[PDB]
Amino acid sequence: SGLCSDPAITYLKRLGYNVVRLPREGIQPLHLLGQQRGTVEYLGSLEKLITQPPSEPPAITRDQAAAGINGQKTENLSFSIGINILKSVLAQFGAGAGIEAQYNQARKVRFEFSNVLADSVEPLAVGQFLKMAEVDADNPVLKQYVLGNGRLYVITQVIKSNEFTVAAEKSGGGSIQLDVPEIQKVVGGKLKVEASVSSQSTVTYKGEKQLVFGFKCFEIGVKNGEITLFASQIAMALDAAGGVMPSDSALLDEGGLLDLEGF
Repeated sequence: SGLCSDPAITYLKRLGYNVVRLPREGIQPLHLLGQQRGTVEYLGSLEKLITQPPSEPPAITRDQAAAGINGQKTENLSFSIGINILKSVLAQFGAGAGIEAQYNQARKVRFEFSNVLADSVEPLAVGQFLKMAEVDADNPVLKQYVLGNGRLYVITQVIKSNEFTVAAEKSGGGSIQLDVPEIQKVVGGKLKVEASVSSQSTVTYKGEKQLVFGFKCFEIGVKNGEITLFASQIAMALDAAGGVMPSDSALLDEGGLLDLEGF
């Protein structure tokens, strides 16, 4: 935990998204998160709990444009903060190491979102699927979370992109000349590196994978005698709240960026 305040994070959390410290390809709707003693662990597929489905599963709608998130920018980040983000995002795209050496003149870097897509299930359909399941009485997820000391959440929506844009500045805001051919040689062929038509120092990195950088989830528990999906903040079942609002999804790291274990 800790405080990481940024306009881009604030916007995404207001939409209801957890924002992860480390964007990752493997984060999916209908996957489970286990929370115990602070730490959130990525558990994997909902079928670890629902070993025999009661019905067709909630359909996943894929690749919906998120035009409100597109164009969102972070603050102008001090190098120590911004370069660790750039390094780790490029690593997750499979880039070769060494991007920091190409940005050694940068005092500040700012990120811009583009090409953001959402994959989603309908939370109320997940809630129906959960409450109608016949879970085995000895199922390990049931016993450790639903009837145990952990807290379980199910992911209902992810936001992802295969690209991002970095603007860089020198001290005082001075323009910087970046060696784009060298940057390309550093990250390798799995990335396409291109400067902006209007700014030599603004560079877009495009990979071959979609990295999830935010997700919505809802807590699983027991109410009305059944396994229940809850609105966040009496504990209220999601299907009793009146629609599903941005504020109903659970934010697991309210102050900052969410760490995920299990990868």
